[PDB]
Amino acid sequence: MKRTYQPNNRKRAKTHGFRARMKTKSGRNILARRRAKGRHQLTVSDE
Amino acid sequence: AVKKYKPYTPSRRQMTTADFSGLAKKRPEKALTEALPKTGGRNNRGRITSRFIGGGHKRLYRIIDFKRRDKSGVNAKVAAIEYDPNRSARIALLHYADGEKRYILAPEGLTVGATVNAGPEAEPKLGNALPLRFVPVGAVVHALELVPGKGAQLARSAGTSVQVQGKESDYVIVRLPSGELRRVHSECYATIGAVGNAEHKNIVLGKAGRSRWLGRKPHQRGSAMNPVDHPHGGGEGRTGAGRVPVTPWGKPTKGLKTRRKRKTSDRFLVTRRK
RNA sequence: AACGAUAAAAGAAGUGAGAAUCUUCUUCGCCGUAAGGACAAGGGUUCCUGGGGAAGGGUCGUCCGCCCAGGGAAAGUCGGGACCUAAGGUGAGGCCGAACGGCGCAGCCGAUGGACAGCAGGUCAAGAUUCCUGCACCGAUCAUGUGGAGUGAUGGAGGGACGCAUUACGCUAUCCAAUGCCAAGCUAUGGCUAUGCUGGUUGGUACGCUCAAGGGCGAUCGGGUCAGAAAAUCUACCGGUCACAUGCCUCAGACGUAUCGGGAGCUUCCUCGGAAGCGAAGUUGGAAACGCGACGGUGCCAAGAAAAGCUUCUAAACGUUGAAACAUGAUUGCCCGUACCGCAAACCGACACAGGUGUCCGAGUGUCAAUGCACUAAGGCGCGCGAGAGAACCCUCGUUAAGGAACUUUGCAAUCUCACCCCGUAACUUCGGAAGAAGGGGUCCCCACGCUUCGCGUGGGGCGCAGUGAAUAGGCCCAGGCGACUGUUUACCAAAAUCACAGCACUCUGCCAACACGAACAGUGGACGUAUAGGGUGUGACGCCUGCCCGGUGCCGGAAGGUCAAGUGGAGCGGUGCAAGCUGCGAAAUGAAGCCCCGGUGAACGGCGGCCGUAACUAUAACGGUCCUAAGGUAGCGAAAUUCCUUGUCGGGUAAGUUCCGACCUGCACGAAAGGCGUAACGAUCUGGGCGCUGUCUCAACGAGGGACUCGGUGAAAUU
RNA sequence: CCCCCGUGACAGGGGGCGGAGGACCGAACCGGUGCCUGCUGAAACAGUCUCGGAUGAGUUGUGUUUAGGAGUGAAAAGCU
RNA sequence: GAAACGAUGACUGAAUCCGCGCGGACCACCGCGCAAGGCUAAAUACUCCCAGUGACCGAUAGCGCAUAGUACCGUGAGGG
Ligand SMILES: [Mg+2]
Ligand SMILES: [Mg+2]
Ligand SMILES: [Mg+2]
Ligand SMILES: [Mg+2]
Ligand SMILES: [Mg+2]
Ligand SMILES: [Mg+2]
Ligand SMILES: [Mg+2]
Ligand SMILES: [Mg+2]
Ligand SMILES: [Mg+2]
Ligand SMILES: [Mg+2]
Ligand SMILES: [Mg+2]
Ligand SMILES: [Mg+2]
Ligand SMILES: [Mg+2]
Ligand SMILES: [Mg+2]
Ligand SMILES: [Mg+2]
Ligand SMILES: [Mg+2]
Ligand SMILES: [Mg+2]
Ligand SMILES: [Mg+2]
Ligand SMILES: [Mg+2]
Ligand SMILES: [Mg+2]
Ligand SMILES: [Mg+2]
Ligand SMILES: [Mg+2]
Ligand SMILES: [Mg+2]
Ligand SMILES: [Mg+2]
Ligand SMILES: [Mg+2]
Ligand SMILES: [Mg+2]
Ligand SMILES: [Mg+2]
Ligand SMILES: [Mg+2]
Ligand SMILES: [Mg+2]
Ligand SMILES: [Mg+2]
Ligand SMILES: [Mg+2]
Ligand SMILES: [Mg+2]
Ligand SMILES: [Mg+2]
Ligand SMILES: [Mg+2]
Ligand SMILES: [Mg+2]
Ligand SMILES: [Mg+2]
Ligand SMILES: [Mg+2]
Ligand SMILES: [Mg+2]
Ligand SMILES: [Mg+2]
Ligand SMILES: [Mg+2]
Ligand SMILES: [Mg+2]
Ligand SMILES: [Mg+2]
Ligand SMILES: [Mg+2]
Ligand SMILES: [Mg+2]
Ligand SMILES: [Mg+2]
Ligand SMILES: [Mg+2]
Ligand SMILES: [Mg+2]
Ligand SMILES: [Mg+2]
Ligand SMILES: [Mg+2]
Ligand SMILES: [Mg+2]
Ligand SMILES: [Mg+2]
Ligand SMILES: [Mg+2]
Ligand SMILES: [Mg+2]
Ligand SMILES: [Mg+2]
Ligand SMILES: [Mg+2]
Ligand SMILES: [Mg+2]
Repeated sequence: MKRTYQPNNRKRAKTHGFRARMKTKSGRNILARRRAKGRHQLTVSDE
Repeated sequence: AVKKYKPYTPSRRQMTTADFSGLAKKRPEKALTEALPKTGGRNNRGRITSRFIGGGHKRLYRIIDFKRRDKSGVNAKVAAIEYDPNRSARIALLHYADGEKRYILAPEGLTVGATVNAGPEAEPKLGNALPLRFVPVGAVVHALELVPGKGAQLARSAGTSVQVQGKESDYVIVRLPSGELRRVHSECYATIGAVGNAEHKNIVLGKAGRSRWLGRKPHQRGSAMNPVDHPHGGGEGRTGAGRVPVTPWGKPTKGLKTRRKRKTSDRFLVTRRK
């Protein structure tokens, strides 16, 4: 049957993207929080 | 008056349709058709607000002018009577010797090819746009505005009449289709006559579908819902309320007045609607 | 245990340390509106070449979608951008808000849409509307000529500009036929010796007085300021005028000619088999699109985007011996996308998983038609364990004496029925229907005759058990309950009598409407709607109807009075100081809405009921009916989806009937929009009965296939 | 719509023609009725057979909006 | 609470030297005080980073890491 994850480049970028995350204080707060954890993958646009 | 249908499908007996044989078969004016997108009854925060709206045929808007003061003095002729989807009334096209084309609500009787004149100096015949005071008493009229030049806000849906009870102060006593009596500034324009279509009240929808074609999503009985959903929800069967008839939000329906208690307009209402 | 669909394999040959698994050959089998082909989304080197073999592969591998290396992807014309706007997202100014922030006109972003110049071929081991060949096209800049006075925006107008169903005429893609044309060779096994057999049979471009259906069509003058902010040869009005049949215009496509390709194959060389060279024919007849002519015709109501490019007109402007416009020539041509998988082993499903994934293409024969069914072409594949056995038992199937629902909770299951033609067809009804009701017949081959052909009718003849000869392919009826109906629902135990529904009623709402989302005097929905509209509530086609009770409660209305908070008013009481004074508490009268109270209100919430007497041991099946709260059941219905007593009582059907039907009325505990009683029709609803048919059964057999068993290979699990 | 037949106060009725429909049989597609299989599955919901819808209240792609006492819901406390 | 005092949201709003504000209702007296105008280092907090030390740990310990926020899981936040 049709499963949850149904890949869509533009979806992913527009939703979990760097521009997206920067558009809001809470997403900015993710960015900083992640940087802090030392993630290789700051954000989806890093893939 | 209305088109009927032999019962060749079950939902085709009761069904009826309007009489279009008097509508000049024309596409609306390219210079007068606007784009009307729909709304689910959703507002700029995205929430359903107006409840049970959706679907239905695609609609273009046809710009109308109600305040005819733009073209007062000069007169036009009736070019045609076309169909408008967003109004109960049929509408009609105007060709001025002036050269401009306009759209005005189309009153009961008024035939194609007639001429019509807006502005204070105009006869009490069908279609003329007169200030209220210049209207002979007891006349039958519609398209009444509530402020001079603001535009017709009263008597617009099919087959509706306003009957001037008669002059007074600066103002004129007016009879509203609800049966309510109102005071209206005599400087306000109006247009002579009953509204038209008029047989509109008699058409029969017939099949669920028709509701949907008119963009009306099905309407949900509270009693079917659940406690969590709505006051009338719950119980172990078909149930009768178990409390006063009440809206989703809890305020009493059936009998509870709602018009705001302290309001400016009140000293212009001479008799309540009844 | 299992090795992931029961579509299927066999031999030879090669390779190799090793082969059931790799390679080649010959066959066999399976898909063929697909299991073939082409896009999109997604994936990311998985493509090609050469090598490799630890692990990955449910066995094995010498192989691979795995591992290593190197190659491979080419665009002015296809798609995106340098153009356009939709929903939506944004958004200086501007409107709101403890903060972060929420809105928000123009403008702007935003394809899933508008716009827009290139076709036919060839070929890498791997690219192709990109490269190569052949001939076109587009804008831009310049030069030479035709120049010889206009160019026309950031504003105007035209235009772009749009629905559903149905349908006439012409054509193409494309497929069929043939003693048309062309090419090849053969004679099989009894015959054929070609009139047999196999294969092929025109794509682009240009021109052409050839053919051509269909499709597009007003012109001009003048007037009116007031319309387009203004302007205006443009647009819209009004008026005048112009030979209706049409011509004016276009040419899908056809024919012809010429030319550029392609073309069955032929040849030659040769290196687990490719390289180059060459090249025949082009018919007549028929079918035919959802494609093209096309923005066609007709009918319908629910009434079917925007903006730019485009055409037209002025404003301003610079010009008016270089203005547009044209012709030829040269020049120029950005950015990203193109490999490969792409109904799947390469995407989503932890897997090389029986699932899921949007669009286009999708041949032939047979069949009323078809994207159905059978077989098949092209193409693709035999599903990455195998071999034997031929027990129980299990799954999926074939048939089954006599009987035929005796099975069972229930005909659950399985059978019977099955397409097309003709004949024929009930109660009942809203006159549409029920209806394919029911039921009966026909169906194949040859020949002649007739007719409108692919075909059919008629007659006669023929063969078999049987002629929709195989596959696709309704079992029917009688009678209840519920819901009118098509629809909808619990992803993953309920599809229904649930919900929705058209119709009906009550009520609110006069527009900054009620109502609703909101930090909010923002903004928004309602609605660019206006009481024939909008919200909320209940009922649920249709028909006949929809009774009694306003005491309690809730709503609408009333008002003498009793009322009631802050406050207004402080009579009066105390504190302190020697005192002017400062100061603690504080009574009347007055004082809003609201409650008390009066009336109204049921398609408002609701109510329409307690009960009187029996022979004997502190007691069971049965009883006829008077009637307290505001009232105490009008119709219709009743042992009911409602009945405790209960298998009520009678009748029906049955050999026998706790179920079903009808009637009865003693309704524990029906009843009128929480609708009452009916109702044709509709139902994967529920219930009872019948006909037919059957392994459901008496009662099980025989058969088949897939497991289970045996051998070689890989080898889990819950539990303990 | 075109011809034809009927006049008790009567719609009607026949023929041509037209091509309507929450019409019908049925594939794609959408759906899940019933039985069996499956139940350490081929699969964390399926398979074969059977069945419902199949011009509509239809199915579907893309872009986008709505959310946690909140959304959304032809209403199952379903779905998020 | 007998509720002083500061503090503002609403309404209202005086004296400037014999004047003003306090001293826990309130008055007298006795005491302390110069509101409505601004800046100010030092002692104090913390520890990403650096150095020294340790009756701290030595590979299941010690940071999650003898290094990695990687592999891996999740649409994501996030986990690891
Ligand atoms: Mg309703
Ligand atoms: Mg419910
Ligand atoms: Mg509640
Ligand atoms: Mg309730
Ligand atoms: Mg085994
Ligand atoms: Mg296998
Ligand atoms: Mg096998
Ligand atoms: Mg050898
Ligand atoms: Mg094999
Ligand atoms: Mg060989
Ligand atoms: Mg395929
Ligand atoms: Mg790529
Ligand atoms: Mg292996
Ligand atoms: Mg080797
Ligand atoms: Mg490969
Ligand atoms: Mg080129
Ligand atoms: Mg915004
Ligand atoms: Mg696009
Ligand atoms: Mg193009
Ligand atoms: Mg383009
Ligand atoms: Mg045709
Ligand atoms: Mg052809
Ligand atoms: Mg022949
Ligand atoms: Mg012979
Ligand atoms: Mg623009
Ligand atoms: Mg490719
Ligand atoms: Mg899985
Ligand atoms: Mg496999
Ligand atoms: Mg698969
Ligand atoms: Mg086809
Ligand atoms: Mg076929
Ligand atoms: Mg088939
Ligand atoms: Mg083949
Ligand atoms: Mg393949
Ligand atoms: Mg038998
Ligand atoms: Mg027998
Ligand atoms: Mg029986
Ligand atoms: Mg059955
Ligand atoms: Mg009949
Ligand atoms: Mg029959
Ligand atoms: Mg015989
Ligand atoms: Mg026979
Ligand atoms: Mg069958
Ligand atoms: Mg139903
Ligand atoms: Mg149904
Ligand atoms: Mg379920
Ligand atoms: Mg079910
Ligand atoms: Mg009062
Ligand atoms: Mg009996
Ligand atoms: Mg009975
Ligand atoms: Mg009912
Ligand atoms: Mg073994
Ligand atoms: Mg239908
Ligand atoms: Mg469903
Ligand atoms: Mg104070
Ligand atoms: Mg150790």
